[PDB]
Amino acid sequence: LLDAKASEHAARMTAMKNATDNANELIRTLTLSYNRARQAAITQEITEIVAGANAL
Amino acid sequence: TRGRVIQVMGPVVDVKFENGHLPAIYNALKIQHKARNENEVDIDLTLEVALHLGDDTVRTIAMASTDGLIRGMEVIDTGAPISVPVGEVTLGRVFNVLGEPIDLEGDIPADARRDPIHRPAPKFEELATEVEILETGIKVVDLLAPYIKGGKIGLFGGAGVGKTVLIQELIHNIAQEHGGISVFAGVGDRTREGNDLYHEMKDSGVISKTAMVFGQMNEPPGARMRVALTGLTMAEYFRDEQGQDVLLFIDNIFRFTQAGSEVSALLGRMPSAVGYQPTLATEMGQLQERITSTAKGSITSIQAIYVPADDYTDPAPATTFSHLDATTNLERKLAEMGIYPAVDPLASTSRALAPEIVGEEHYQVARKVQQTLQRYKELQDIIAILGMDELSDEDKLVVHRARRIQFFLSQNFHVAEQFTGQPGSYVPVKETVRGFKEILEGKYDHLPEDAFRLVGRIEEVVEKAKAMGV
Amino acid sequence: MTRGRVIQVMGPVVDVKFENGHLPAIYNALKIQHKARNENEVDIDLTLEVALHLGDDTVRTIAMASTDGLIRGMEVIDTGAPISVPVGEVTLGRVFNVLGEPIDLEGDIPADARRDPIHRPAPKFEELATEVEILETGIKVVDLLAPYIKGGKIGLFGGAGVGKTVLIQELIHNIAQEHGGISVFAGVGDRTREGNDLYHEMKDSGVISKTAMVFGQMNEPPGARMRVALTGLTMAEYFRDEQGQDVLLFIDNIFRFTQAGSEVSALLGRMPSAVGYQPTLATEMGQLQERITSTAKGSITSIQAIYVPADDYTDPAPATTFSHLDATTNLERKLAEMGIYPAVDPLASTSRALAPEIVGEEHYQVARKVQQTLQRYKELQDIIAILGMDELSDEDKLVVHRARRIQFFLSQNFHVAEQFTGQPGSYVPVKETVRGFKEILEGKYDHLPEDAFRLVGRIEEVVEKAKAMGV
Amino acid sequence: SDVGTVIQVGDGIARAHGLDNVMSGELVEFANGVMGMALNLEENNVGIVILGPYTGIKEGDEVRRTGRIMEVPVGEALIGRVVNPLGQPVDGLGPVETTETRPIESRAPGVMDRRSVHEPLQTGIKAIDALVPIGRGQRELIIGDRQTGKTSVAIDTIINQKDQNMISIYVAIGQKESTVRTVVETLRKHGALDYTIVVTASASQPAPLLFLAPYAGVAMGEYFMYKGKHVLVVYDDLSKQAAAYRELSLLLRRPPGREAYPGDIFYLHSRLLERAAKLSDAKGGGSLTALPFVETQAGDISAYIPTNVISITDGQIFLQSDLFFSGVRPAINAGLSVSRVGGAAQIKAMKKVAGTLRLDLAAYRELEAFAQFGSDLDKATQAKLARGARTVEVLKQDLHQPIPVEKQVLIIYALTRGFLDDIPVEDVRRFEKEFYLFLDQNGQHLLEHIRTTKDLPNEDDLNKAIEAFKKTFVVS
Ligand SMILES: Nc1ncnc2c1ncn2[C@@H]1O[C@H](COP(=O)(O)OP(=O)(O)OP(=O)(O)O)[C@@H](O)[C@H]1O
Ligand SMILES: Nc1ncnc2c1ncn2[C@@H]1O[C@H](COP(=O)(O)OP(=O)(O)OP(=O)(O)O)[C@@H](O)[C@H]1O
Ligand SMILES: Nc1ncnc2c1ncn2[C@@H]1O[C@H](COP(=O)(O)OP(=O)(O)OP(=O)(O)O)[C@@H](O)[C@H]1O
Ligand SMILES: [Mg+2]
Ligand SMILES: [Mg+2]
Ligand SMILES: [Mg+2]
Repeated sequence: LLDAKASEHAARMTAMKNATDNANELIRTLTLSYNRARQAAITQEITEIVAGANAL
Repeated sequence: TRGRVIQVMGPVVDVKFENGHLPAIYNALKIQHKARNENEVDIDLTLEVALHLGDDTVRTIAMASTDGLIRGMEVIDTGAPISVPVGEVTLGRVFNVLGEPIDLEGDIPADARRDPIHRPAPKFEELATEVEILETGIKVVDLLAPYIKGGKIGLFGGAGVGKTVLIQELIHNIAQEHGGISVFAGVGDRTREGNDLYHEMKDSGVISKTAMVFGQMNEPPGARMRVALTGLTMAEYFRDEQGQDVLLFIDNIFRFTQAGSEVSALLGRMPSAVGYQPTLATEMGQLQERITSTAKGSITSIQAIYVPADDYTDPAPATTFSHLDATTNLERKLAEMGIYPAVDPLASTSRALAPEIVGEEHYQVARKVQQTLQRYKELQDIIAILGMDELSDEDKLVVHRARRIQFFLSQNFHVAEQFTGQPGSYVPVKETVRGFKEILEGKYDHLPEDAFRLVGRIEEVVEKAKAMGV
Repeated sequence: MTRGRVIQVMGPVVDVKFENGHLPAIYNALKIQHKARNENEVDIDLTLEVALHLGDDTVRTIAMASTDGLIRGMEVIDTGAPISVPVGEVTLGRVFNVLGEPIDLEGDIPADARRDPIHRPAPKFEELATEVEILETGIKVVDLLAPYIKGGKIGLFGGAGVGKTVLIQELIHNIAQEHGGISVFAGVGDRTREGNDLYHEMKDSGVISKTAMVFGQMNEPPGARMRVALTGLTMAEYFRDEQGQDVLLFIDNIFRFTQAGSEVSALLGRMPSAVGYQPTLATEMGQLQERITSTAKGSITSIQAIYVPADDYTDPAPATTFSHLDATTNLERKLAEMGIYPAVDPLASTSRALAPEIVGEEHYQVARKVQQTLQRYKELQDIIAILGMDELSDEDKLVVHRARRIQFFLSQNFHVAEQFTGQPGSYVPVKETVRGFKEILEGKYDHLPEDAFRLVGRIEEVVEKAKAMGV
Repeated sequence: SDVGTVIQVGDGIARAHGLDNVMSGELVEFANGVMGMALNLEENNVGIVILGPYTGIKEGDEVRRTGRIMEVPVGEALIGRVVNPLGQPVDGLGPVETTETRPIESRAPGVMDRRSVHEPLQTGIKAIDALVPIGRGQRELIIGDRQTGKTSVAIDTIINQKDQNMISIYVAIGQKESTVRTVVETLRKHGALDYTIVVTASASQPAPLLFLAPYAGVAMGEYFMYKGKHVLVVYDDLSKQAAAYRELSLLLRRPPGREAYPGDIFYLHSRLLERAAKLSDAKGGGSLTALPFVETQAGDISAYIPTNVISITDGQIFLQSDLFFSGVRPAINAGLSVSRVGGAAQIKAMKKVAGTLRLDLAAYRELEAFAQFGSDLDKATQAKLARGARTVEVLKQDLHQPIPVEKQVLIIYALTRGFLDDIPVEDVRRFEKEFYLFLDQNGQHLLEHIRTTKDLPNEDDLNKAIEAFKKTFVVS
């Protein structure tokens, strides 16, 4: 039981270290997709506006 | 002094009045032509002045199709805005935008009074702002966003969410009791729902106390914009001169905002934001600031508002939120889970949820429910990735109660007799407070969760469970 | 005077005033031949194609070669007809430009040989023929999941550098040897190096005698690139109708036809649409691709490479061409970077030949069951991205093991890959491809490791590749 | 006078000078014999759209006024022929030999000229008939991503309408011509063409005819409708009509909008879709009914053109790619698919047997999401998780295999009342086929009563028949 409980606590700790590291990597990868999408939405709205303005 | 057509640009038309006696903005014009030869088509048309251009020429928006229009025709100037029959003659009848009766019932006499559709709004010297609570019998509204008697009520939602199935439930409950006129203004709605409502009103007998203005999805844009104002002039006459209290039901006020866009480019306006008119706030304000309850008499006004692309951050809804007193937002995610009515219990708000306007016992229970459902929202992210067993006893007990609260906000309506078989229920307010208090205190937590779906009173939930075998 | 003058110049575009009452038709061709009369001026040969009648006797003409050196006041002649391309047996074994001139340095085509127009009307409803039989390429993923059809349209979508041209060369190698029929290779928007490499491959093979080639490449002016696809197809249409032979048409990059139209359109006096594209995208694409059809007289099979602007399949030009194609394979960047060659998306790719009666019930049940395992693992992927496979239980574990086996067993060794990796290639017949997937699906090969399932042709090859490792 | 002259020619749009007495919406005839429609009328320039090949129209050529508003040919002779949007035969087989014409810009039946939907349109697909029911006079949307089952649900419907005195129209907008010939050969094989009309607008045609094709299709069906016979109409893509008018309006230089669509998209689609109705007994009680289709990029419900059309219709059937690839075909999401007339459009038996199944199949879908994250569960949830899995298998059905309505009600009765609970999930499709065989050989009385009465027989007899078959069954 001494070895079993000690080994269970260590196993959760690395599983938690790796889980946190995967999550933080996914946050930077997702964050860049949001910034590329945000800059495209602001270049579409300005081209539709200017396309109507040039016609009139 | 007559006029001549020069440009026909789809919905817009342009007219030159050579004499110099030009019309004025918002005036109405007549085109009556009998065909000279076989090639032509007979035309009868009304048009409204929008803009004065330079060369003695005026832009006009039509109230019927511009098919068969030929350059050089004749336009007669009435000299006034569109004029609508107002009086006891309106009651029990269906009319077009121009006050001509659509119904086969008969024809209005030319001796009748008519009033003009355009008028400045009521003033700070004579508006009023007392609060009372209007009972509806719908659990979500009666607890978390009580409708205020004499105040503006807004149902917001995207396509296919539950808005018209609420207006019909309020019409069963409020219409008969609330003695006084009711007006219905169907802006941009299907003609399969206009027919169904006429027969629903004929069955019950609400027709004698009602007047209806219908403009459906298939009309030219101009007719769809000026259908809101026609209903409003009738309700205004009943508020001011007769002095009876009145109800207004307006269906899809977004279709008013959308029509302006279609005609904006052909009028010569530059575009703004997400393809919207350079004058959105200004038109919404003019229409909405007339719909008020004055010192003379009260208009309760109930509206469906369409959220243009499932985006509540769009200009037309954002501009609309500034005008209401109570608002329920309908969400498709709830409609997917089958929780009807699909009302957001957090995003819905009212000016009547104040400790003195509803009572201390009511307010305590209402805010406590809103803490439970906000806690369930953040916790769902943790459950979705890590799993529910990982969490504490207090977190488990929140998820337990929040599931039951969210399903017990669903209800069996009489208009859902067609959609769900089961007949329907009316829950008085005192009962709703008792029951929600029991859920929060844990008394009924032994029962299985499926028993709380589409039931009206908590008594019923106990029996429904018995059938399951618990 | 049927002669005209140039009034304006705007890159690809030119404007030509003609005499009153004598204007060219709307797809008609013009000629400028000018000899320098002073040191300052320069000499020109050029041809142009009419596109719009603009008023005031004027016409707007796109140009088929560079407009550098044009002077206003130059004299323009009228051919009287569309661009006319030499057709007949004389085309076989030769390399061409858009104008129809031979660029192979083997001579010039005799002036009495018949030349037919480029722009002709599309085939009628009474004539078209519909049938289905299956064309066999030996490539595992196509043969099971999305089989190609004789007499159809085959489209290979993918972004920059994702493997379209190598798959085309493998198709040329297997099919054009077995075909017994005419072939046309048409290159719109492709490198001018790959043209030469393919020419030497065809001469060394001896396959050149039965094929003809049109090239217009990345360097050419925008106008020439549009008309090159139409040029290749008028030769192919003679082989299907008048010789009566069955034909293969290979198109190197069909995206460049839309792209070229975009550049010239803004300069013609047209308003934009969508992501800056032209306002005539659907009609322009459809006019070309409706001509490429099987008929009662004979059959054409077209294999086309479609570029995607970014790895984004929502763009206006790819999305419209999806509606025109009978069989489609989509090549994905993620899989290519993992090391899966060819990089076909198993769930996005489709075919009309996947139906019990066409394929047989055994093939149909095997293909659908493979696509069900792959969709479950595209949902498990959201949770295994973070936690790993401890969270997964029971069926989740067994499904991920079999999905890993399937995804590597769709990868193959190609004869055209020998120039990149030293391995020999493999051809897998259809009856063999179906048998292997079934043993993987049953679980008969659960013990063998995942690295033994990569770059092989038949299940027997996986067993010897595992035995080399001993794992 | 009535003669004018062309000044600009390009891309299917032309501008004329003169033609002073023209109307908006007229037909105009060029010298080549190609026809055209006037859509704009400025002070000096008439704007004309060409309805044919424009490669022969030169500047200064004459154009002359017909005197007719846009008219589509109608008559009984069109049935069984493949035709153009203009009344011109395409299949070969000679002239159409029509008798009269109708405008393509008709007004819709007004309020007080219509009635409620009360009679079924039995499609022969279990999911559509049971969960999202269709009645005569409804407008119903099939929405989905590419390759999901849209054309097949529409054709299976036409095939299962042979007995009823129905007339069907199939309008192919933007489709490659080979596919339409394939559809026609498929109808001819199932014998469907004898009571159908096919209207074709292939991707090679000028966009104006694509734009006119849906209107021509309803103009042809309303003729039958006002005469009293019931009619059905299918539009293969309305998203390709939206493209075609975007292109036309951009050539006529009307300013853009949300994306590049004009604002008159809502008007265009409503004009078309509100001519579908159930007329009242004074009008003779006919019915049109309509099936638009709409393809969405990324399989997404939340977008401009999809949400506009989801506002005009009387329901939707949303088909999902992940359901389709996961073994559920036809792939219908019960949570996002709703019928706004559902309940009146069913026979009395199916109302009683299957009234709340759509809400029930949505509760199962949500609870399944929760339990993939819940570990151990209680008895009431394991029971409801079982019934949900058994229901999704009873709803599965292969291509070109219709099931009659009396058989649909009996298998749905076994599911709702618990008879299928013992049968493992894998055997539910097999138990269905064996049950239909047993019902035909032995149980003629129960089916007789359903065809005779449109109502359910005595429970004891039904329980007896189904319990007896459960004795006969052999299970894995
Ligand atoms: N209270 C309810 N009980 C049961 N089912 C409901 C309820 N409300 C809506 N539904 C279901 O969802 C559908 C929503 O129809 P509804 O008329 O409410 O849409 P809508 O929000 O009015 O659409 P639009 O914005 O175009 O008017 C109903 O036809 C029914 O299928
Ligand atoms: N089957 C294959 N096996 C191994 N490597 C391959 C395979 N196919 C392609 N590659 C490699 O990936 C690239 C494929 O080049 P290829 O010209 O086919 O790409 P492409 O998509 O046609 O390029 P572009 O988009 O510029 O036209 C090369 O680097 C090549 O070595
Ligand atoms: N019930 C079914 N069972 C099995 N396969 C089916 C079923 N219904 C349709 N399919 C198959 O699914 C595909 C549907 O093709 P179909 O052309 O009907 O779809 P579509 O969405 O119209 O395609 P497109 O987007 O090209 O128009 C075909 O492979 C068809 O055979
Ligand atoms: Mg509604
Ligand atoms: Mg390449
Ligand atoms: Mg289809």
